[PDB]
Amino acid sequence: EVQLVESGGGLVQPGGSLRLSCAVSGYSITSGYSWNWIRQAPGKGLEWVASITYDGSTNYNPSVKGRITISRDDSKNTFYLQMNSLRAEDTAVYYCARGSHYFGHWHFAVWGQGTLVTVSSASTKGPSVFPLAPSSKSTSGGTAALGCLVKDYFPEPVTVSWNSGALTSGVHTFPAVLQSSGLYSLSSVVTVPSSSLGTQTYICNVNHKPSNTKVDKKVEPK
Amino acid sequence: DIQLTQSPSSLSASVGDRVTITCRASQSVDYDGDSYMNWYQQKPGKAPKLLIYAASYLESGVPSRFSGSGSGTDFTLTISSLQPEDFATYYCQQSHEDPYTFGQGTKVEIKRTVAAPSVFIFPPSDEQLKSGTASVVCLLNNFYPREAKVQWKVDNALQSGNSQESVTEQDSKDSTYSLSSTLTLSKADYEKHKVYACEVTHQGLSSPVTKSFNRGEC
Repeated sequence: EVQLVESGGGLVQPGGSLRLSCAVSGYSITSGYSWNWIRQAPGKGLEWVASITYDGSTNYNPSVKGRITISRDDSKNTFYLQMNSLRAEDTAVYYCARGSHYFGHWHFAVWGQGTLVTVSSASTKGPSVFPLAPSSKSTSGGTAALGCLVKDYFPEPVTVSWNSGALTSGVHTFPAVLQSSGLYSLSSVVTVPSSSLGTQTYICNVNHKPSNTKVDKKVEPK
Repeated sequence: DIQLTQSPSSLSASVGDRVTITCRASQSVDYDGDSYMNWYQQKPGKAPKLLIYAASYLESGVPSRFSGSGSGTDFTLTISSLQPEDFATYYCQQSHEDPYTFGQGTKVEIKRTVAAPSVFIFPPSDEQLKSGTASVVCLLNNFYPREAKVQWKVDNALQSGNSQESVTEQDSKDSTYSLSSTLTLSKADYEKHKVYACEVTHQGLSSPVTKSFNRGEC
């Protein structure tokens, strides 16, 4: 099916510039009525910032216009968002989106997955990953809990998955908290049968792309 | 520009109940018979999903319990019978004029039956300890309603100011919440005591539940 895949996210200095790309597959970019960038900041709701029409015509939200450029590259089936003179206000998740040929055009049926842009003076920092060990023994040989603690990283986000994505049921991955150190910290847990603790291997998958850190941590009874 | 206002900003409803969300536009979004209002559903961690366009047309693939109505400056999204999967923030969006603008969003939560949390406590790992810091973690799993209380105690001394906690969004699998609390201490401080406990208060608990460990013994 049609898919939009974003790149270019991460940490940006105040005054610096960003370049995002949206790679389209399963569909010709030239067939879209329009392509769009839409961002989402906490308590800001969703904000359309730019569009490019099939004939090449561009348009911008005045709330950011002048320091923003939308463009396309037909031959790579990709389109781009370039912004400069960045401020803290510009910290947000940025979505790419496809407009419609019908019913007034400017509704968005197809969205990318979104990529986070963080505007900060701080430097990147990879996480430490620590085991949250199970039980000592089960209660009543019943349901056990185990997890991974992903501590001291910057900026957001980190992704966590268990057993390379083959374990989703009973998984909870909490929102990060910002510590007073200025670094984020997050834990991810999963609940499983305690009779499986001895026979099943459990590995958490931690990825912090801004610091290029990937870790696979096996968690087992101490 | 055209500013859109949704109401309410937040609601909670029993499974199966009818749910209606309102969107008011600062100016009419009507154009030659059509009404250019759109609705999106955004679930945690996902892109918004188009449900309705042109005020009343149900997007392909969207369940028929979703419907849209209205015209001019006033629009309504209706869920005939709220299902657990429908936990999300809902947005209206006008497509009559640029800049295209969204409402501030409406959070819909499912009010389920009372469920007590399962409680788990975790000592810091030896691995972490060598970095000079100790994190103690308390898990409250799969409960409803969201309100819960965590108290940290170290040799029966009530800990205040040295913990932070975090809550997941409502789980559509079963409309429950989970909660994580982390107690942070220096290595030196951690090694100075023996007994670490997590005491949990919640509506589905007739009296508080406590999980603990001894740093020494096990």
